[PDB]
Amino acid sequence: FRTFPGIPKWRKTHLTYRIVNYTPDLPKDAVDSAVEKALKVWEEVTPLTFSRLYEGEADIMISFAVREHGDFYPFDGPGNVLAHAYAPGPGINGDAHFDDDEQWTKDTTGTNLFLVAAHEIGHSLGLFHSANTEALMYPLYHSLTDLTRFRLSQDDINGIQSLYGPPP
Ligand SMILES: [Ca+2]
Ligand SMILES: [Ca+2]
Ligand SMILES: [Ca+2]
Ligand SMILES: [Pt+2]
Ligand SMILES: [Zn+2]
Ligand SMILES: [Zn+2]
Repeated sequence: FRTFPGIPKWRKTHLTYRIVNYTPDLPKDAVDSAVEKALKVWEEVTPLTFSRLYEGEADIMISFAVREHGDFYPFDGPGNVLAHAYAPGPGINGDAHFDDDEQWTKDTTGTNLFLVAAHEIGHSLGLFHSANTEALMYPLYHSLTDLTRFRLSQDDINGIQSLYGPPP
């Protein structure tokens, strides 16, 4: 696994998130579920905990955007870059942006929202890309036969625990 340079990490264990807007691709329920599950994957193996905010500024602001959307890194239309997220810190740091020129799915027929969110949240928490191909943090989007037995790899667990420790 890899962390970001200087090992930027959150310096509190309780983090807030907010879902700023919703893709037309999916029911709102399936967006909330995918995000909740992606946060849970990391919560399970650390002492971090998350709560949703419906107004004000949360640590991890989550949104769907296309092309120019408010930062210096425009999205690129269908395929290729699916989403991007910033390392831990104030303001835009921590935030995760999802390219709505992708077709977001609950399953693996388009681009799976849970899997890409779990990966991007890994960045929001301080993990950079892994060299390990089995790792959630490996760069490459991997459709893969069966999301149902999804497991974070030991590599992902090792990286995130190197930052925040194991559950208490
Ligand atoms: Ca933020
Ligand atoms: Ca794209
Ligand atoms: Ca879309
Ligand atoms: Pt915000
Ligand atoms: Zn962005
Ligand atoms: Zn990545």
